[PDB]
Amino acid sequence: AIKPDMKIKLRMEGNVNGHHFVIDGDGTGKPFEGKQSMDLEVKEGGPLPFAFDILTTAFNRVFAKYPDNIQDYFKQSFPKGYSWERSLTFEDGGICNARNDITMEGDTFYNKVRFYGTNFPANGPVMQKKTLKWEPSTEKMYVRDGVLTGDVETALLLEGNAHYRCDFRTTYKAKEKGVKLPGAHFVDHCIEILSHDKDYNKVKLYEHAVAHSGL
Repeated sequence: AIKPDMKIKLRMEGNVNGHHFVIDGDGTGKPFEGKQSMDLEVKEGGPLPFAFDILTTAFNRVFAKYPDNIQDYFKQSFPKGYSWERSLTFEDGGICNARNDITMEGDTFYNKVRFYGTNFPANGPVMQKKTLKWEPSTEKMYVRDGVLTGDVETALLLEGNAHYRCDFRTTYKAKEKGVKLPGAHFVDHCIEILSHDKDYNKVKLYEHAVAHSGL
């Protein structure tokens, strides 16, 4: 069902601290290598009055290198596809809820992303655009009450030698009942903005992910 080379199409609608936006994306990826890259364009609501870095994890764990000895819930979820819901809890009270419904049509993944942020202090690094990047992290994958859950404790690097900490919890659901849940495992991941324009209206985003058993 999943080819070595797949295309990505995206539309995100969202609101952060009452600021509405629409962002489209177009990319490609190698699902078996665990690599994806995409071109994002802000279509409505630009220039965004907050840190683009808070959105970038919302922009598909199908693009993760799974070893033979871990059940790949994401590749086995196609062709019908899967959804996730995610909460982002920042150390200064900032909260985001994001969701993605992922479908496949031929060689293309379609992504319907919704992203809601609130409670970002006006004086903080998100609304003042002081963020520099996400630090690489390990996602803890396990089952909670019959649902595949993933946790991440990570941080944004800020200007001036500081980190801004964020906890992610993500729930994953296949559309097909019957897709067996995997055992617990880890996903190492790195996400980078490769290029941007002045106000992050156009952004090239890269993500690489590798699943492992912690050895």
